[PDB]
Amino acid sequence: MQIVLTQSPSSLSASLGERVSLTCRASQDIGSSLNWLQQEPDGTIKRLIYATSSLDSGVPKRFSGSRSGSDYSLTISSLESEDFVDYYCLQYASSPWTFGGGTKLEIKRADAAPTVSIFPPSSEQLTSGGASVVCFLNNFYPKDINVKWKIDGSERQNGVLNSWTDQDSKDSTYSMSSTLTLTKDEYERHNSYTCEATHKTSTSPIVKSFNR
Amino acid sequence: MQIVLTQSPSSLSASLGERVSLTCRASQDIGSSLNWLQQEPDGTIKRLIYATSSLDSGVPKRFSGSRSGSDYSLTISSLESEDFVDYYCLQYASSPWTFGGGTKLEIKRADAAPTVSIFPPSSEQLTSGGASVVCFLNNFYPKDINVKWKIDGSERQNGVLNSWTDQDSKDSTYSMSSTLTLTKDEYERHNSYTCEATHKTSTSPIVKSFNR
Repeated sequence: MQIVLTQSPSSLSASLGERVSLTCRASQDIGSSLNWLQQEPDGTIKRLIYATSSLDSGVPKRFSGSRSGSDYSLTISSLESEDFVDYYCLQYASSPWTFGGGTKLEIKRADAAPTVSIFPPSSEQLTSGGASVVCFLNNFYPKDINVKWKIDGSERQNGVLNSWTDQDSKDSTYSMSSTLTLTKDEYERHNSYTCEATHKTSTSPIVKSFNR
Repeated sequence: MQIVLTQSPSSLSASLGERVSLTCRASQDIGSSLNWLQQEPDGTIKRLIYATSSLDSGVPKRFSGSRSGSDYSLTISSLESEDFVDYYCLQYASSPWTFGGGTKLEIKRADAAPTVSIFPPSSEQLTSGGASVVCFLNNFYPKDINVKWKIDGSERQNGVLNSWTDQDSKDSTYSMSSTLTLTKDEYERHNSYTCEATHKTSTSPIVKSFNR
């Protein structure tokens, strides 16, 4: 049986100067044999902490590692802007070596509803095969959101491409585009087009629509 | 001894059933103490190979690890669709443990020029926080692309967010949005807005504009 490391939380929202802890629970005893890794935006992975508690050379003092039973914690005493990256626990007590799911440090922000814009497809696009209806969802928080597409009241699930931004460095919000990619034929078959957005900040969905 | 692992190549394009090799050169002797990791797009990390040559339990036979002096190689004999992810070498011969820069496998395809679409901001958007001009660059390959913004012929450098999609599973292309955030005042000061793209597949830059 592979040792499973349950990493808490998956996403952690905090502010500059906050004290935060990442927890990593081992499914079987690994003793002191846990390392803490950091993955930078350039994709590079470093080891911060080894053997549960020990700081690697050059690692800032604000990083510290502890163990409470089968729960291993990385603690950052006072968060800095460089620290809002991905973190992984790694156990090397047993083969195979296994990693936690990871923890993304994210900047905590007041909840924001998305500004929703719906654009019908271009005349240039339309005369060639394709018809893409684009739905913009701008500057919402938190990241968790849902977009439905409706054609003449009826939900359409397929032919939909969703693209998210990372957290905005300026205002700490998320944006996303949903594209309902379609044929010229299909588009002119139906009349009414609606993307509806479901977010924490509204008990009922935000709807944007158009016809011909 | 603090050991540098030089990983080749940084990016690797190949097709289904192709044989590929990753190299990882150690700056100092690490003996057989090198592991090969796989990172899934969701950020999950597995160990495929340990102690240079050994396959971890359940790892497919098409993965193989070898060493030629201080050069350590991961070979995938016949690529499958699940295999087009990130790979890292990891040495544990010396403290601190160090990783290679990484290697992203992508699916090779014919070079594609982006289709450029420009969306002016909504009235709702324009009054409320950011007034966003959005420039879509669709179904281009390779992923590397550069997008400038011009306002009435003058280049705008700040208030621009550039966001990539992962490689499309259907057609192996990349898409990309460039968002020029602007003040309500700034926007209605000027009339002409232009995103201009530099890509391999165009000898000259790709231009989209609109006026008021």
